[PDB]
Amino acid sequence: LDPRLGANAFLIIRLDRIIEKLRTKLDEAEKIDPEHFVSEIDARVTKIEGTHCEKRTFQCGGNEQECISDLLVCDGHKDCHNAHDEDPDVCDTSVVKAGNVFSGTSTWHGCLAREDHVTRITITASKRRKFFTARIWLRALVESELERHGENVTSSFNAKGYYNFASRRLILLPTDDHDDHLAVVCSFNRGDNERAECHRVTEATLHQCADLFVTLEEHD
Amino acid sequence: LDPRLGANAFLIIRLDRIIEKLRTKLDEAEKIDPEHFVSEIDARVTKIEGTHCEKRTFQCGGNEQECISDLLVCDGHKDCHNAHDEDPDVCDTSVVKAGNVFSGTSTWHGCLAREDHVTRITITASKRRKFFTARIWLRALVESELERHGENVTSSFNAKGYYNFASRRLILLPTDDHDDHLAVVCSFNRGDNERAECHRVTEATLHQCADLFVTLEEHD
Amino acid sequence: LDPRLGANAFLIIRLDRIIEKLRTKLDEAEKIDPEHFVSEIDARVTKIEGTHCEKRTFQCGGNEQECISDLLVCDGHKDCHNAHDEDPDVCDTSVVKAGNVFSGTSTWHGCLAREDHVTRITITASKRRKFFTARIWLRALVESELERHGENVTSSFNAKGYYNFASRRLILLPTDDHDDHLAVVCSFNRGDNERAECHRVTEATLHQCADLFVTLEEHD
Amino acid sequence: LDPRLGANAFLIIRLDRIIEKLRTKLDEAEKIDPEHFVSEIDARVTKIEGTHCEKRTFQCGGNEQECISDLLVCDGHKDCHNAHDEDPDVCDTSVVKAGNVFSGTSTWHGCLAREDHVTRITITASKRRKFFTARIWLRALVESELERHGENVTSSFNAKGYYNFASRRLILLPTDDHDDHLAVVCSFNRGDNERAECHRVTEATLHQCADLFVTLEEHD
Amino acid sequence: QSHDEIIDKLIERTNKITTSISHVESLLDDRLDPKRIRKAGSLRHRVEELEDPSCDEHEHQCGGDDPQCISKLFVCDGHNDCRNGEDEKDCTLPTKAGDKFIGDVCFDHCTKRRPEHMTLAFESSSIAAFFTPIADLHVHIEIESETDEDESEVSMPADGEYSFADHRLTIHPPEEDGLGLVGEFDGYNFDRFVGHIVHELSEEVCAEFIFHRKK
Amino acid sequence: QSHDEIIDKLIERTNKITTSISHVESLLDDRLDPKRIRKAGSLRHRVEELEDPSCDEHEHQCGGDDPQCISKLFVCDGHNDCRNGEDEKDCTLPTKAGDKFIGDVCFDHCTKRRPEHMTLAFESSSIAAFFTPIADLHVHIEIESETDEDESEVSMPADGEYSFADHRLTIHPPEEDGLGLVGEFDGYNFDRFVGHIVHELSEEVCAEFIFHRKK
Amino acid sequence: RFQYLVKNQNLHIDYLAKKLHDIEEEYNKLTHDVDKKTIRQLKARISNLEEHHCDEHESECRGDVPECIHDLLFCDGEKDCRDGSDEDPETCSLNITHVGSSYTGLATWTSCEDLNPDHAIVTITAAHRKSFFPNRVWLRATLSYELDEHDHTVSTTQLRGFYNFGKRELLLAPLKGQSEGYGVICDFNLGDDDHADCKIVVPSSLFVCAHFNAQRY
Amino acid sequence: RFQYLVKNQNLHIDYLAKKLHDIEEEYNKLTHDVDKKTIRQLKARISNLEEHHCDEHESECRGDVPECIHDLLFCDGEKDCRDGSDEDPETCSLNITHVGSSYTGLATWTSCEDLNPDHAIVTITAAHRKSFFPNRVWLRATLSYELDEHDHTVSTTQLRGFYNFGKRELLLAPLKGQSEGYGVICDFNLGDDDHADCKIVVPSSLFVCAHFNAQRY
Ligand SMILES: [Ca+2]
Ligand SMILES: [Ca+2]
Ligand SMILES: [Ca+2]
Ligand SMILES: [Ca+2]
Ligand SMILES: [Ca+2]
Ligand SMILES: [Ca+2]
Ligand SMILES: [Ca+2]
Ligand SMILES: [Ca+2]
Ligand SMILES: [Ca+2]
Ligand SMILES: [Ca+2]
Ligand SMILES: [Zn+2]
Ligand SMILES: [Zn+2]
Ligand SMILES: [Zn+2]
Ligand SMILES: [Zn+2]
Repeated sequence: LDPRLGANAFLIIRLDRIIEKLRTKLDEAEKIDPEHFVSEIDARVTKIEGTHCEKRTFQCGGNEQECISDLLVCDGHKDCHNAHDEDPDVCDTSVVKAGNVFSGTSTWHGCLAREDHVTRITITASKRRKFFTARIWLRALVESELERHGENVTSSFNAKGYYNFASRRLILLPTDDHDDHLAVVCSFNRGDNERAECHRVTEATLHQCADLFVTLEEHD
Repeated sequence: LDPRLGANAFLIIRLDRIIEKLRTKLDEAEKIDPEHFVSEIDARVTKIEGTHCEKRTFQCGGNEQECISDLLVCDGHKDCHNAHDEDPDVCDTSVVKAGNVFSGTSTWHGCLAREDHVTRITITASKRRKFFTARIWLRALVESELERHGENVTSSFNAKGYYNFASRRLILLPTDDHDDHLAVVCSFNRGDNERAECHRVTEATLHQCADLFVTLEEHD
Repeated sequence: LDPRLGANAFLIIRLDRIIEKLRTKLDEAEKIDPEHFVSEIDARVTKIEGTHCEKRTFQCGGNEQECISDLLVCDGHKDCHNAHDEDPDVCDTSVVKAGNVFSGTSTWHGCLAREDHVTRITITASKRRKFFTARIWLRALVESELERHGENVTSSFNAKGYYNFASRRLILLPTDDHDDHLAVVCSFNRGDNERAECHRVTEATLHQCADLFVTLEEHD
Repeated sequence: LDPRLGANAFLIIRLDRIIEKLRTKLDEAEKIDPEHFVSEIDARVTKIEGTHCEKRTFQCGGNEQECISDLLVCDGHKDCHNAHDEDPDVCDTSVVKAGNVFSGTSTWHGCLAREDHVTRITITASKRRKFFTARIWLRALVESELERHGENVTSSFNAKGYYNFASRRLILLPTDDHDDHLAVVCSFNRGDNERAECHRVTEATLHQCADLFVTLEEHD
Repeated sequence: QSHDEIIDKLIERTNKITTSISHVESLLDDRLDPKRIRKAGSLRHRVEELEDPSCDEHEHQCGGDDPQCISKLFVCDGHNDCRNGEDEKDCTLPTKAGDKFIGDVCFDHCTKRRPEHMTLAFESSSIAAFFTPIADLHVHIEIESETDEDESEVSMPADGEYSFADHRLTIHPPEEDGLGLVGEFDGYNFDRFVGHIVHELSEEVCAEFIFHRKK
Repeated sequence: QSHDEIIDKLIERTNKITTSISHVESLLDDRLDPKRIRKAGSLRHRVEELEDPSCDEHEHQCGGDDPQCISKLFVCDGHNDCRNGEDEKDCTLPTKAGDKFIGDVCFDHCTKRRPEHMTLAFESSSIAAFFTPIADLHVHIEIESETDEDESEVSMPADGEYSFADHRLTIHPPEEDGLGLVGEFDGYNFDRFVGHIVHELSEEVCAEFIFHRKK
Repeated sequence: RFQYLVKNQNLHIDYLAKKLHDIEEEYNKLTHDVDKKTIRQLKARISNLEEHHCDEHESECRGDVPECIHDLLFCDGEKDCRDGSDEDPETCSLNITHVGSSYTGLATWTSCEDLNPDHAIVTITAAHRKSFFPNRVWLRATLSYELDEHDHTVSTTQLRGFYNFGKRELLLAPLKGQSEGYGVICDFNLGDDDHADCKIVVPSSLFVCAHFNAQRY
Repeated sequence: RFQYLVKNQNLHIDYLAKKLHDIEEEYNKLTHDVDKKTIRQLKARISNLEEHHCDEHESECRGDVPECIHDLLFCDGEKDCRDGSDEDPETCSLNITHVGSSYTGLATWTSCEDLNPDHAIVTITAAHRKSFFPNRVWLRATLSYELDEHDHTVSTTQLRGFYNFGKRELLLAPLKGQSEGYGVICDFNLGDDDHADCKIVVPSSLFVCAHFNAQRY
């Protein structure tokens, strides 16, 4: 029956284009993530509401609310009633895994006559004292592709610092590079471990010289 | 290019019939097994040459030839210089695994006016004393589909006995079935665990009443 | 049946292109010879290991190792325990058969301001005293297509010398050509009789004036 | 050029039928042999002319005519001036090679009331004394498929005799078979070694009881 | 690169498999190689000869994994007498009209010529339509002798039969000297058989020749 | 038996040959098996390393049955400098962007972590259009350390080049401790290279790792 | 629009590839062919049970015709067998009598020493073949067998003797004057040049003191 | 009328068959592949000229990583090499120390006896491996070397010793109390288990009395 079978093909060829176009949609779908977006708003709002704990303290589960000193933030011993201060997701070492690279635009408004340029924070190394887990000590490389007299230049420096789970803060100070570089400071308050809000500051006053919103670079 | 591509098919359709016919050959090939046949001859001949060990003794590896009492045949302790008396393949419990069924024709020439009928030895159970491995004790069911006055009848009986690795002998005696049945005796001298040479005999003299060549029935 | 037979052709035409392309492969295959290459490495390495015999001596079979004076190298009388000093393959007269031609580039680094040119050693004649086989005496023609003041010139000369089986050395001295030509010296250490390593030298000191790697020219 | 080439075939197909029909002709041609026929006439006529030599003598080459006793017929020593009495073709042992079989119809006109039947002379063995070559001694089997009371019978007997080159006569006498069989006698006067003229006779008078023309049976 | 390079890729791949296919079809044919079968089966026979007789004196063994003895008078008779069928599936006559066999002597204590060779030509062969177990033959035994006092040639004719029962052709005595030939076939070969020359009456062996089919 | 059996005989024979054909095409492919080539050529190299240098310190050997030394600055430059052409026919960059190599330690007398492994990720690689003999690379040297007092991870980035001249990639010192990596390729392999960790200034070897391409 | 017929053709193929792999796979799960060196050993073992006409001091040609020629005639340079089998290399292989050759097995004594099955080792120490008398490869060897399986003492007697091409038998005896130990007879009628049926004898009467089936190495 | 197209098709084929045979023929007239046992010997010979870091009393793992572990640790049942190469069968093969094993070559003496190159034969007479100390395969062997190439006298000294898996070296010395003969060291670093670089030494100082490259059998 050459017709019903040779035509049942023009039917299949369709599914071929369909299945293909369908691939494109699954690609569009991965970009619009809900469970992620919602998290951005949660964090975005919690930032306004503000943890009900004093500076340098960790707020626990929205049900059994209670304050914990970040010296226990994530130390290995159940300190909160809900143990939220040891919940894996709070202490994902991956946020600042050695090799992670964060880029973004650094808009200056405080201590330098710089044109909106880009900064590239990249974690060099990361130790975690087995007898004091509450902190991830780390070294990193800060580069700044900015334009000066003439063409494209690169003002970079090596940094040392730490990551605090409690506040998801990453502090990077210059490795005594006597060239006077502004310590960078990032907070990963955005609902994920991919994006962070940073500022260049004076190690002393912590005065904010510039705003820098970084994003973790894709490895593909 | 409708021709070179639409014709490159009459080329593929060929491989389809080929690959299929090839399946049939792989089926014919499984029936003519060499490494198996050779083994049949080895055993067939060794049977003529005869183990150089006295009755009730186990001959070891053709290189470090030496005799061992079958009370050690396969007891768990290295008794032969080549340890051939513990070589896994010698003590494959599977030869007489419970559930194995052996059938074949029983030609009578000694103690019964029976017409060439078939016997069906099927292993019921099989214990193996953990403190005396040299023997597999077992129960089995012997059936004999033979024709008598009129139509097809079945003369069966329950048996108890043992399997001896050393001689690959399987002895099955009647479970005191006071109906006077001839104990069956099989030797798996054929190079494999599938076929065996049997004889019906009087438990006393072990005089041979009949010849019976069994084969393990396929489970498919 | 015009179809199954007229189509069984489009099947044969295939084998025609196949068989042809297959010819090309058999041509590629002749260029990549293994049993030959391996031999190159053997010799290449043995050259580093160095025969365990003093200069002017012949090393015998890797099993019954022993030294023989090259005055017996290949004299006709079994001198080594393994007789490897009479093994045909050691004394293949063909290495330096009259009419063989060897060409190659002569890079100079010692006694002449010559530009990398080519030399062409060609065996003129070859006698082998029936009462002293250990040596092939021979005459040959050495040509050197080199560029001088202006265009292509040719500096050639007639030579006389000998071939020693033991060391597979070919020594060619000038036939008293009072034009002062550097005696050439080749060793066929390469695992075959096709290629040889040569040097131009002063007949006195045997000091090496130049490196010359020759190859036997194909006769087709 | 599909036409001039696809038509140049209808031209070749012709040669195919031609070449084939030509095979049939080469078969017809082998049956009508001239150099053979002519020889039949020569011999046929020479038989009328009659050798110019007395009985028991051998006539030599038509050029140097001369008589030789058949005790030298073919003895190994040049006896005739033209040596025709040693000419290979005269003493072809093959005429009566062991294994040769001659059949033909035996018409009776002298010593038996037999219906025209067939006789089958077949040479059993053949010795040739190395110290007396002039004769081939031989044993043979004579069979006669004749019809008697009822159906087909076979009256056969073993014979012993000799072959004489000089006269190309083959004499076969009965091996004392006391059943009284007529000795057979054949002459190969026909220009070849294939056909012979025979007669059944009484060993005493050599009186002719029957005419028998035999032909060597083909071995295909 | 489109309707050109994507069409010659779905072709150079069709062959890249058509190879792997016939490659296996070869490895398979290698294990079914009939020449290997007989050669091995032949070996089996040699052994079957050393083992105690499988069946009585005048019975035919059907072999297989389940043996059955039937009368030799039943082998190749037209009736399926054996469960497995052996008695009827291998009934090919080896020495058939036209065929020639050359025998190489190796032990001769009786022949009149103590010859080096001995050709065996099969003239005719016919099987009785109602008794398939035996094929009757007519054979010429040729011989090339040569001494000092003479040089003889012989082609003695003799009757004989071939019994599919045991692949043994018996050639009745040619000469009235009570000497006959008895060659028993391998079972699987058929291009070589040991030929024993015996005294018909006694059945005494006194000459062995290895006969090869002259091909 | 006519237009049926004589047509299926000129077919079952077409295949009976199509087999013998591809059968050989196989035996041929077996001697051209590229995997065999490199594997053997690789062996050759090991030897070339034991032999006295074929060319001066800063020259490239073109090999073949007729050797020629040319400057390393000419290997893969775009100009045919060698008679045979070697200096230009093998210019494939092994460590190219995206590729990852895992090194197994086997002798470590200097690294700060004396690690068991050491991953080598190639971030970017670009060749200057006018100087083909050298390809510049950007690499991240990853390391998974773990002690009692802590557990560190590292991903130090470093610049480096690959010289087709001698298949040797030099990775400039990542940390300011004067320690750099120098891996020289087989010549024919490219899925495994010995990686020596050295003091750039001195060129002292103090750590050997066998790097395998993570595929 | 164009690949609509190709996208699947490559599939019909990607198909065959699998239906075949699932075959080549089911293939490997099948016993391979047996090394010719095995069949050889069978044809041997068997051929040894078959009846043989050659009378003592004679061995049969290796040809297709089982002709018997005297032992003193194998490998002497003159075609003595009908076909010349007594002179082809496969017969005159020195493979066995090669210097350093060593055969061992487990000696189980049945007549001349307490000793419980121990390892026997007959190894060839030197062997020459007189240019004019090839029939025999005169040689010297050593027979060693363990004494005390515990402290590993071991007896080592030196031997003299030859190797018979015909019988394919190694015949060694003690050198005469060294504690008068034992001799040894090894038959290599096992099919190849590496397996033999050795028996430690008493030189004097060749009476079997012990037997050990040996292998080479 | 019908075969007019077939009679030739079979010819076009009978053709290919020839154009192919004339190929398969030109094929055989080409050097075959080299036995892997050869390449192995090369990779060996070569690997022996290459530089090696393992200090005396240490041998390198057979793995892909040339790690060095102490000799006392090979084949002891515990994975000591990074990859376990010190414990894989290809390393702990007893193939060498098998009873009856015999290695011979042509001994050419350079320091302790008149003797002109003669045949040396070191053969294993017995060997056990203490259950709790696998690192060493203690053994006993015999060293025999021809004396007078003419009357065939031959020296046979008994030896004791072991085989080192690490160095892949056979180390034998005289039993102590038997004419104080020689010892022998054989390195099987030649690639396989059948070739070795033996040297007859003087037990006392392991000083090389003579050297002979040996093969097995
Ligand atoms: Ca805590
Ligand atoms: Ca036991
Ligand atoms: Ca010499
Ligand atoms: Ca005459
Ligand atoms: Ca039947
Ligand atoms: Ca260049
Ligand atoms: Ca001879
Ligand atoms: Ca005892
Ligand atoms: Ca270990
Ligand atoms: Ca000396
Ligand atoms: Zn900066
Ligand atoms: Zn019953
Ligand atoms: Zn010149
Ligand atoms: Zn008659």
